[PDB]
This record gives sequence, C-alpha cells and structure tokens, in this order.
Amino acid sequence: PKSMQCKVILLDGSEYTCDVEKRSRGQVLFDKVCEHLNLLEKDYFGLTYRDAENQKNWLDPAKEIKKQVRSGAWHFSFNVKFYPPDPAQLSEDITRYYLCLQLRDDIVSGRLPCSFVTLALLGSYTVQSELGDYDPDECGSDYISEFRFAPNHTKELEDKVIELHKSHRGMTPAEAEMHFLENAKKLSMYGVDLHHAKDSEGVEIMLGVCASGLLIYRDRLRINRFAWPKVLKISYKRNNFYIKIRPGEFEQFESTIGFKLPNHRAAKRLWKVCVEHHTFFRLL
Ligand SMILES: Cc1ccc(CS(N)(=O)=O)cc1F
Repeated sequence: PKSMQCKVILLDGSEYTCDVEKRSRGQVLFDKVCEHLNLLEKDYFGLTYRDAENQKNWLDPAKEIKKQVRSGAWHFSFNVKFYPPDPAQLSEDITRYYLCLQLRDDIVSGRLPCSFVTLALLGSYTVQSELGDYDPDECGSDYISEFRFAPNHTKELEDKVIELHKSHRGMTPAEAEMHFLENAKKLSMYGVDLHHAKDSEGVEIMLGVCASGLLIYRDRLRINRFAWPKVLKISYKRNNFYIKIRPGEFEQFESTIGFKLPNHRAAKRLWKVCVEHHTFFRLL
C-alpha cells in the first residue's frame, strides 16, 4: 500500500502531518484530522486546498483526494464549512471553540466586517478565554496584545479590548467563547460565503451563500434576498450560473436570474456550495 503525506493547517495556525493511502477519499483524511482535534460534531467542518490560481476549494469527502488536488501539493486547511446559525445549540464546548478560532480569522482577514466596538468586545472575550481574569501586571498604559483582533490594529482598539476585559472577571473559557459567538452570530456577514459575478447586463455584483439562502448584493440600497424555500432550482452551464425563483403573488411562472462567473470552474464551485448549503438548510 503506497501512502501520501498530508499537511493540514489547523485553526490555531499549527500544522498536522499524517499519511493516507494514495487512492484515499477525502473522508479518510478528514476523519484523521477530526480524531487529532477530538472533534465529534464533524459535519460543520471540512478541508480546503489551494489550486494554481491559489483559490480555496472544499475537499469533497466522497471523492479521491488525488482526483481533486490533481497536480498540486497535498496541503490542506481545516475550516468551518457550515456556520451554525445558533452556536448555543451545538452539543460540545470543543465545537464552539473551533468555531471561535475560525471566526477570529474571518475577522482579522476582513471577510467578516465588524464595528470598532464589536472588534473590541470579541477581542475582550478571546483574551478572557485565552488568559483568564484581567491582570494589570502584564498590561501597562502602552500594552499591545499578542492576539490579532482586527484587519487594522490601533492603540484605541487595544485600549478598548483591555477596558472590556476588566469587566469579564471570573468568566471561564467556555462562557467567554459562548459570549463571543452570541455577538458574532448577529453580524450581517456571519456565515456568508461571497462570490464575484456579473448580472445579465454585465454589472459586477457579489453573490452570498449562507444557511438562510442566497443574497444578490447589487449596491448599498439594493440587496436581493432569496430564502432557500424560494429557490426552486440551481444550475451552471459554461461560465453561467442560474437560479430559478418561485413565482411571487403577482407572478404566473417562476423567474430565472442569470449570472456570469469568471470561468467554468468558478461557476461549478458556486453551484456546489449552493447545493451543499441548501442541504444544510433542509436539515435545520
Ligand atoms: C451538514 C451537517 C450535518 C450534521 C451536522 C451535525 S454534526 N453531525 O456535525 O453533529 C452538522 C452539519 F453541518
């Protein structure tokens, strides 16, 4: 049996290395990573890899790893795939912990936009979880945390994290993580996967995929929302992605909305994440 070495970037930034038989399906590697992480609520999560364009792709657990990575390195990341709309309802604290680590990267990266006060509040719960009770000894008027909290760090943000951290005395890591999630879950881009596209007139839009449905972000005043029940059918053809929407009270037949993606691969990727999130929705 010939085995391929796999390297997985974990959500704490560390690297897990293991071997799988070269013809292994994704699920084999994923099971090894989740056992390493002591994770039981596995189906919220998945592995990604980067292709030659350095675009992220979900490793399909049902398909051979080699038919997905193809010419690329067997290098993966462990990530949240399905963001729980209600993290309080997860059965295990360790699940909420990994979701916190993913969200911290969502924030620092700018994928999850956040007001100054939300950045500071989330940062304060992370510090409480990571270091425990506020200690003046390792925090002078000039203090700067090791923790990355935001896409752009300022002294004013560091000071506000410390002010809020003082208020959390006696909070355990599980409690601070639950508070972090109660706040993060409310953010307008929580669990939203954004895809670049053009509408049928060639105007640049963003399509967002999430547990509740599909968003068409046209401009700040114009954001079309289609809850999953309103979506009859999804499809891709060449560089085009189509959604069929149930007729409204003033409609006789369904409507079709068409979108132009950059390339055939970007259309197929969008279709697959839509199908997957639609199934997640049907499980809620
Ligand atoms: C798709 C999907 C199914 C089930 C669960 C719950 S679990 N098995 O992780 O505890 C999460 C999911 F995201």
